[PDB]
Amino acid sequence: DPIIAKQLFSSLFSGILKEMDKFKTLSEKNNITQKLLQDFNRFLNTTFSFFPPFVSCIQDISCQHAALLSLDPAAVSAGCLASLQQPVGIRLLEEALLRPPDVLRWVELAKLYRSIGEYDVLRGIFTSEIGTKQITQSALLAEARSDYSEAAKQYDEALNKQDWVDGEPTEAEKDFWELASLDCYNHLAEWKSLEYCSTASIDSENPPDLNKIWSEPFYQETYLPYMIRSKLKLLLQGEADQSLLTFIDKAMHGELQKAILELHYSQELSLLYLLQDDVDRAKYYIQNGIQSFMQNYSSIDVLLHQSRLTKLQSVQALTEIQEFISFISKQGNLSSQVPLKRLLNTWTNRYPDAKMDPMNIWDDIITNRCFFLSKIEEKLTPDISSLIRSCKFSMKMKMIDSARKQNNFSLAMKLLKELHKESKTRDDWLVSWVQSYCRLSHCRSRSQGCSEQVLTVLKTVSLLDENNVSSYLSKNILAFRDQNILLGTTYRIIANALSSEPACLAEIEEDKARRILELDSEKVIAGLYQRAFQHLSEAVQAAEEEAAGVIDAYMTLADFCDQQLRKEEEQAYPALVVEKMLKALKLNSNEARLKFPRLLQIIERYPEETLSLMTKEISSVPCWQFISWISHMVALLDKDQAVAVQHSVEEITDNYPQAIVYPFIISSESYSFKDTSTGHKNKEFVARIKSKLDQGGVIQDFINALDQLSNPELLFKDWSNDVRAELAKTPVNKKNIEKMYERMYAALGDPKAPGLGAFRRKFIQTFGKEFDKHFGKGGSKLLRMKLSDFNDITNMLLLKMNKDSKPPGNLKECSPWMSDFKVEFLRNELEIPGQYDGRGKPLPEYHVRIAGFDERVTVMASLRRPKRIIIRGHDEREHPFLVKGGEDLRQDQRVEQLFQVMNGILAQDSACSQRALQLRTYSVVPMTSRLGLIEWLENTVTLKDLLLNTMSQEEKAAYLSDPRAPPCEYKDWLTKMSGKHDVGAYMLMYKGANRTETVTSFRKRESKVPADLLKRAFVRMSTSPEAFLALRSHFASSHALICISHWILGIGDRHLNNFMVAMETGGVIGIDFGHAFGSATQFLPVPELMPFRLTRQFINLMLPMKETGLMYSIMVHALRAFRSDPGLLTNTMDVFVKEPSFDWKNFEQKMLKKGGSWIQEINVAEKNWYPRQKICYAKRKLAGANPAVITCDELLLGHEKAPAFRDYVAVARGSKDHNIRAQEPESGLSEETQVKCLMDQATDPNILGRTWEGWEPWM
Repeated sequence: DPIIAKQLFSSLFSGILKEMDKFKTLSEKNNITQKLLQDFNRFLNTTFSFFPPFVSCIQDISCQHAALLSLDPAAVSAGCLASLQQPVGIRLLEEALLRPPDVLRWVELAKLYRSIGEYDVLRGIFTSEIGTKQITQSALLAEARSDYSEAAKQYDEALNKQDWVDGEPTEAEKDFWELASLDCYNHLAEWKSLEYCSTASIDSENPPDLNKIWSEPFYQETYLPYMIRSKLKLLLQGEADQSLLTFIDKAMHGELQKAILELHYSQELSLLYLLQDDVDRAKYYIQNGIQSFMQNYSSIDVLLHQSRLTKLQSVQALTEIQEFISFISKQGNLSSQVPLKRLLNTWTNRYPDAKMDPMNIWDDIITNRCFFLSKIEEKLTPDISSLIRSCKFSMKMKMIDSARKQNNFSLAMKLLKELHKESKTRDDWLVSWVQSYCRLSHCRSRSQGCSEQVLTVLKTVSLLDENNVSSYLSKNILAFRDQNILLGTTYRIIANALSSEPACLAEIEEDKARRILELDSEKVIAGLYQRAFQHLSEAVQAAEEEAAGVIDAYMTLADFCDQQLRKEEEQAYPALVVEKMLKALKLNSNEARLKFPRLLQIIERYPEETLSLMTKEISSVPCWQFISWISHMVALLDKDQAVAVQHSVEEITDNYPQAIVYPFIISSESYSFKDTSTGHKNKEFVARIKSKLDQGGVIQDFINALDQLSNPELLFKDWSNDVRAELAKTPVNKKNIEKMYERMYAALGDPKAPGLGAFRRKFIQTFGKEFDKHFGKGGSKLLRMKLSDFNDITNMLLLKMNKDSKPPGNLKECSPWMSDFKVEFLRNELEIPGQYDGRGKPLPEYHVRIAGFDERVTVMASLRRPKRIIIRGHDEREHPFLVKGGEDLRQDQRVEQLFQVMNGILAQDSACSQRALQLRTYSVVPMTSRLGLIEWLENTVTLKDLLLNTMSQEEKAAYLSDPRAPPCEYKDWLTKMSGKHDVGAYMLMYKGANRTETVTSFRKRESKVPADLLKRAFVRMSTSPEAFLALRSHFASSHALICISHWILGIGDRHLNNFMVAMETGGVIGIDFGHAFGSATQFLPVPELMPFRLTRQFINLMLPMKETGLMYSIMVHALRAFRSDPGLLTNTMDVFVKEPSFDWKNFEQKMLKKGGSWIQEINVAEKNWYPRQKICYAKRKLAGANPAVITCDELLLGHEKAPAFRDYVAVARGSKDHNIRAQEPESGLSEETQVKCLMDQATDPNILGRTWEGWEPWM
């Protein structure tokens, strides 16, 4: 076995070199390591058969020793690029670039990263702080998008330049320009500019190639593959030009020129000898190629994917060569065309996969097949001259349809202009031609600015409305649906283009303005919207004669009319949206399942008609597609338009009586119906479902038993604050105190009031048996007290009720209903919650039932002190859940539902699905008010505990027990800067230290922690350099995703225990959304001014690069996908304004008096003032806003009339000398500039030097 030989040799070598360091003192071992370094250089420079577990064998033992690290940047790259072992060479060069710029290694590392895609990391490489020119970054930007015709232009316009008055463009960068221009000419089909550029650098005046490539082994590893590839791919058609066969013949006389060919090529050789009309040598060469594929593919390592994919992507060309050899040899399949038709019918169904195979593979297979067909047309001499062209046309058009999807517009355009001379012969060819043209133009003009984006979609007008209907569009129906849905999008593009910069773009033309006018500054928009509406309506008037082919024709017209209505907000369109969306929701479609609050808002905003239209369409829909919006519908089951919701709530309550149970109790806690004729039907309907649910009370005892184990002090503080915020301000509210005292009367009253309604605790039977000598005075005077002045009498008893308590109950006998749960009868086993996640038929038989609880309940040491229970399933498996005492967990549910909408909109965007970006969520149920459950996560650990267990024993001891530690140094700095030990020092410190004091102390506090903690934690558990590059990249991508997604809905308090890392995949999980919109910079005493957490460890993980290559392009991609359609998240955000939670009402009174924002009307509560303001703030920062403008706006709304307020606005705005966020406009920003100033605000020592001490900004 080769692989265990590689692992045994690489273990034994390292073992001997690590054991020799006892004796053999320091003057001899230096010479030993120098000789070993020269031997390894000799191996890498003289090898010619790049065997993978030998090439990647010496680079694993060299990159671990400090003496062999300076090995050979020019041979390492050329070996790893050819043996496909690139994650070992990347780690070798990145360990060399640690420990004048090192432009050689900085160019070879870029050449290793460029070969496997990975254009994200190539932004933190090519800067001007390593002496590289600025023609490299501008040319890599045109290759990060598939635009290999401007980069191949401005590489040629940078090679032959002699001015260079900044320095000198060194020879390593010129080798990089030559290699990258070679690949950019390779990615197209220019087979003259790859031939001349490859045979015009070794000799002059028509080079012979005959021995010039075989000397000086740098001109052989680079200039030979492109020479033979360009010459062969030009040989496979056209004229003779006999100059490669003679080179092969005079090369094969040697030995090292004979075992370098036919070991690395074999396939170009087989094609070259098939070109010479002999099949016998090609048989030997293709058998050699098959054996070479097998011996190479069985040798590259196990956990090294995409090398296996790029090696497996050649088997179709190999076996098509073998099938042509086997077809042409026999005689029974060369007389009759019956085995020919089976070949032409099996060729047109064996394409490679579109969107997943690069265009060199498609070019290989298509040119091979046309060469084979041209040979078979002569060898099969006994209408047959048409059935091959009808195969070649439909083989090239699929290649075009895959070149369009990968943004190869410059490659697809020449294929269109070559497939045009013989397209007008028949009739069903032209429609596919013009539709490929029109889809190419619509895909191409998504990036141009204006006035040329108008011009290309104006050019694809005159051919879409050609004759084209000579019994074809009337007869066929797909060719009639597709031209209508294309001609709708053309006019939509024009009329949306002339509506941002209206006047000038209709003026910068000479005849195209008249051509647009034949289809004043408002007729040319309204008459084009009408022409869009006609061609989008025909696409469903003529497509109801037949899924996934009518869902697009529905949802196109639905989204166009919905955006037109949202533009009218600032005919029968609100009627036309609802039925065309519900007909596509009836068929299975996830893109219409998330557009439900748009319907439930258009019904509320347009109720004069279309409210009867929702009834007949919601009547016949399978009622498992609303289990996402059950909490969205049970809040509409209090107010008007409850019809067309009532039927679906009744159906779900009938046939799924476990999904809608728990969202019904929270809405039944507070309804307060009206007094009309409909207001009585609403009460009888809610009373019918209240009688129908709970099936005899198996749910209510579960909810009560999970209520009766929490600490009573939390509900005690709830009662105390609810009476203090209702009596001690003004006694005008009638019956409210005597109504809110009933819960205090029921629970924690006389010790039998819980004993008669529920089960007696083992802890309340000690608590209420002691708190009755203090409850006698309550039963005397506090029943009708109405004094409203004294609260110290409550203060002394709440301070005395925290001494003789024990919040551990120490077993599950503290709530003796689950310890004696003991199911024995079919009493509707109650199906452990948090299931029915969204879509599909739920299949409720596979769902886990509750069959008991454990005796070990534990307590988490947070503020509100939640508990954790271990509930056992019926199949004997534990489930950990987290019960919370008395907080309304509906904001957590709403933001996790928002995360579900977020990673539903991520998977539709094409650029993010290739990176596989998904937010990882978890389940939360608000059972009743002041009671919920949270799914505890297994196999994870907190980020702070990972960083606190990665250190050494001398590190944590001198980090926690040191007077100069960054914990104590920040406290001493705050004492010195202000004068006081408590809070208020944060107020006076803004009026204390200036800018150039905070930074100079922050670097001293920051450079006292170790700098390699995430790298140590990721190298302790990776076991391979091919896996380190996977784990660290996955960690960085997941953290970039949650950093950009915790800002749109503005989440604060991102401290060091809100991040969970999975110890089996290396990915970050964000939790604990207590502050969800801007409420850490608005209601906290000392504010927070950063948008997310990007501290020193997250940027020190990515050395020798920094956080501008990988943690930048992920944020650009995710935020561009969010700002693709901005309507979805703001439409989901209206459940806050429909049924507002208590957390948006306990501070609404605080903003009512001690706050700001008097520009808007404050007389209306929770319909226009609070949640409409949070929605308009998120809509502003989703339409493009400065991240320092939103912070000072939220700081003006909540922190005005402060002592240090202008200091707050001065800190969080910029400085115009260090910060890019001060040199930008306040609004109307762009995407990359917005994320640039966004990442500028996060890492700022003028911000991070002055924050709250528990956020820990130094680590």
